[PDB]
Amino acid sequence: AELTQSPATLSLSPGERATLSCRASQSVNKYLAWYQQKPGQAPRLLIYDASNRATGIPARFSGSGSGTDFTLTISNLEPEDFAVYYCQQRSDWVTFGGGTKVEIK
Amino acid sequence: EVQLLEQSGAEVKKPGSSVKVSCQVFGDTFSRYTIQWLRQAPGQGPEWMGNIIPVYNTPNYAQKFQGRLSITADDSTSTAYMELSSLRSEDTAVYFCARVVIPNAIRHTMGYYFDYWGQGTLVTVS
Repeated sequence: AELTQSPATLSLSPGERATLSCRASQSVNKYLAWYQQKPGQAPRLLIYDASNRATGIPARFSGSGSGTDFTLTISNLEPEDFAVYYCQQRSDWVTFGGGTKVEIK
Repeated sequence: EVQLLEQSGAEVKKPGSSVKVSCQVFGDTFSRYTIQWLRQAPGQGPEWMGNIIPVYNTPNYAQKFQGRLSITADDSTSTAYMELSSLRSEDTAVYFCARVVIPNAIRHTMGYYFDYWGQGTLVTVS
């Protein structure tokens, strides 16, 4: 099962809303996680099972979608939110997308 | 179950050689079945490499590394080990040990999410 992340780069300003898309090659139902990776650091789980926030994750991070169309929303962007975000599916073993670099301008 | 995964330092290696990455797990309870290995090539997303399967208590590796990957764990020192052999320049990546999230239901060919990760270990192949 393959994951396509769009856009490759998403440049926004603080306070703006980030809409990240993850598309699955086959249906993965709700078995999708989203991670944040700040540079030189390891991924941090943000969302699991498409929409559930992980422990200590701000409300501004919201997950949505099912089957093949999934979305990570970072409403009210904060400068610290600049990272590459990855989606990972667990339905057909383990695969991650290519990342979306979120730049803060 | 709040843990801390600490990895070994960055290695620079010559092609055709082998690298051994370690991963010290601190806190809670060590489980060799929960700590798994992944890698992240530059500009790429993470990629699962292997784990030690429960019941069988046997290491299991992704097709790509099968034949040249060796995963072990020492329950006494709560340390997970990884060893990648016949190093190719394409093996240039940051190697991660990560702990799994236990699913409410584990089914046919389903996998895991990863909550805690080690800092990563850059392995640079010449």
